[PDB]
Amino acid sequence: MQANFGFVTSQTAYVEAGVYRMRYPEIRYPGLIPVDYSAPEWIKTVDYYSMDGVGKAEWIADRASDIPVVGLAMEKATTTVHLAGIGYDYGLEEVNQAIMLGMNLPGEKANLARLVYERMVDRVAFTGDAEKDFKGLFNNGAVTAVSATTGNWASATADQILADFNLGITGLWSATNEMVYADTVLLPSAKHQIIASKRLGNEATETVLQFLQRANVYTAETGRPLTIRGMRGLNTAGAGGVSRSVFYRNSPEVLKMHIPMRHRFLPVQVVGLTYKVPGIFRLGGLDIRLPKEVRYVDGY
Amino acid sequence: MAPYNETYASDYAFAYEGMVSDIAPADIISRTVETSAGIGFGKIVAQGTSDRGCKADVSAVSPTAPPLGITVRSQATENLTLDKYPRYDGAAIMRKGVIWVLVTDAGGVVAGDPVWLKKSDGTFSNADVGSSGGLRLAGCRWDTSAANGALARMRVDFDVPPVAGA
Amino acid sequence: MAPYNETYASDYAFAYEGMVSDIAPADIISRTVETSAGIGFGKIVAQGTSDRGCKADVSAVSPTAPPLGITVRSQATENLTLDKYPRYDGAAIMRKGVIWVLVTDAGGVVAGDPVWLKKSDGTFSNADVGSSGGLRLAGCRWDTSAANGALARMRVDFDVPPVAGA
Repeated sequence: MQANFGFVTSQTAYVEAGVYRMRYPEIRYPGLIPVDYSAPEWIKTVDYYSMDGVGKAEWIADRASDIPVVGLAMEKATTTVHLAGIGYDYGLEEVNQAIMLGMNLPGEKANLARLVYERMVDRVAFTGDAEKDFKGLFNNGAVTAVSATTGNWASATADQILADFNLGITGLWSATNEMVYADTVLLPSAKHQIIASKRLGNEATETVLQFLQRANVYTAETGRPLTIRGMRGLNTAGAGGVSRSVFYRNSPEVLKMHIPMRHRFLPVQVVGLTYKVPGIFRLGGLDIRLPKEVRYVDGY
Repeated sequence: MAPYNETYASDYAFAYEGMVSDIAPADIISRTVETSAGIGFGKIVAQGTSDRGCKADVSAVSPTAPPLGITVRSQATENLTLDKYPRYDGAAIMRKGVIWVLVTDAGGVVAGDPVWLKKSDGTFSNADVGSSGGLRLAGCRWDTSAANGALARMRVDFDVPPVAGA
Repeated sequence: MAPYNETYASDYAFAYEGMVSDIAPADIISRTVETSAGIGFGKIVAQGTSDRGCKADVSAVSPTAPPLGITVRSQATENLTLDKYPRYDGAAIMRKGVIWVLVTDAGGVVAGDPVWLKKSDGTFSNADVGSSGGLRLAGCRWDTSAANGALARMRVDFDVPPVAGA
C-alpha cells in the first residue's frame, strides 16, 4: 500500500470505479445479543426492579369470613455506563489536494470511524476489557462451567458427540428446576466444522450437526429449530486454553446491553494549519441478569 | 478491485508508520529535507547545514549536538517517492506530541521504558547498545507494549538534553 | 436551607483540593483507575499494570520508574464515592499545567521552592525526608506561600526525569 493521495495513470487506460476494502470478520453481535439504547445521554447508572407475590386460596362458607389475603414485595438492582471516544484530524493542503481529486477526506474519515466504532462495541459485547470490568458473554465468571465427558470430537464416534451436546441442554434444564430450555449454542470454529460434515454411524445419511438441529429438548416440543451457530473467539477460551461452548436462552430478560450515546462528532478546532475533529461515544457493559440460564461446557 | 496483499485480518490495525494520536499540544516544525534520497515518515532527524534544513543521518549526534525531532506522516508527498519526503520539501518535524514509531528490540518494550537511540542506523530501542554508539533521549517514554518489529506509540519531548551512554 | 458547617468567613476561599487555574497549555491524560478504593482529586499517581491504568500507590517510584502525574477535580464522579475517582473510571491526569495541591511541611513553603515527594504516603513538601524515602520532582515549583496543611498552587512538568535523594 501507499499513502500519497496521488497516482500516475496513463491516458489510454480505463480506471474502474470500484472501492474494494480489506476484509474483516463480520460484525456478528446484532442478533446474538439484545442491545437497547433508550437511556438519556450522559446518564451514569441504570436501575431495574423486580416483583414477587404470595397468596393462598381456601374454601369459604355462607357466613364464615375465612377469606385470605395476598402480599407483595420488590427488589432493585443497578448497573453503570462509561465514556470513550475516537476521532480524526487532517492538514490543510492535504484536504485541499484531496478535494480537487474528488476524494472528500472529511467524509471518508467518517465511514471508517463508524466502522471502528462498531468494532469496539462488538469487542465490548463478546469479551471483557479489565479496565471497566465489563465481563463479556464468553468469560463471565458468574455462570457455571463444566467439562465434557471425555469428548475431543476428533476420533470420536457420534455416540459421544450426541451425548456431549445433549449434556449442555440436559444440564441447563435441570439447573432451572425444569423450567427453561436452551435457545442458542455457540461452539468454537474448529469444532463446529468437524461436527458439520460426518455421518451419525458407519452407514447413515445425515450429519451429526443436522441431527441435533432437531431431535433435542427445545425443538420437538415447541416446534422451532435450535440455532447451533459457529463462533470465532471460542477456540481457546477455557479453563486451560481449551475450547468453550455456550448454551443460553437469548431473551431480553437474560441479557442486556445499554448504549446511551451512539457516536458523536464535535465541532472542529483549528490549531496552526491543522484541523482536529474529536469523536465521542458513551456506552456501558454487558449484563447477564439470570446466570443460571447460561451454561459453559469446556473441552469439546 | 485490487485484492493483492489480502490477509483477511481479524480486526483493524492500530496505526501506520508515522501517524500521530490526537492531543492538544504539538510542536510541529517546518524544515527542508537535505538528504539526496528522501526521509521516511517515522524517523529521527538531525540538524542540517542550511540553518533550517534536516538530514536523516544521525551518526554524529551528541549531547552537544542533540537530534532535532521526528517526522510525521503527511500523505501529500509528490507521489514519486512512495512514503517519503522528497529532496527540497517541507518536512513537518514533531517534538512534543505522541507518535507511533517502529520498535527495534529483541525482547520488545512495555508501557514505561527509557528510549534509547542507536546512532549507527537511527532505530529506537529499550536499552543501550553498549559500545558508545547509543544515546538516551532523556525526556521520552513508551506508551504501548509491543514485540519486535511492531508499531508502538511513544511520548516525546526534545527540549530535555540527551544523555550519552558508553 | 442547610446551615451546618457555617464559619462566617471573612471572604471567599482560594480553591479546592485539585482545581486547576486557567492557562493555555495543559496535558490532561485519560487513565483508568486501578486501586480497589478510589483516588483523591489532588493526588500523585503511578504507572499501572494495565498499559493505561494508574494506581495511587507510589511507594516504589524511582528515577527509572517515574510517577505519572496528578489527578484533577472532575465534579462528575458517580456520587457514591464523595470526592474520588471510583474503580474502573477515567482519571484525567495532568502533567503540564498549574494546579492547587495540599502542603505537608512543618514550616510551610514560599514562592519558588523545590518540590519533594514522600514515597511513603505520597505527600508534597519543601525538603527531602532524609532516609532514601523521598524523590525530587525535578521540573516543578511552587507558586504561593502557604502554611502547614493549606492549599498552594504549583507549576508542574513531568517530562523532566526525577532525582533520587538519600
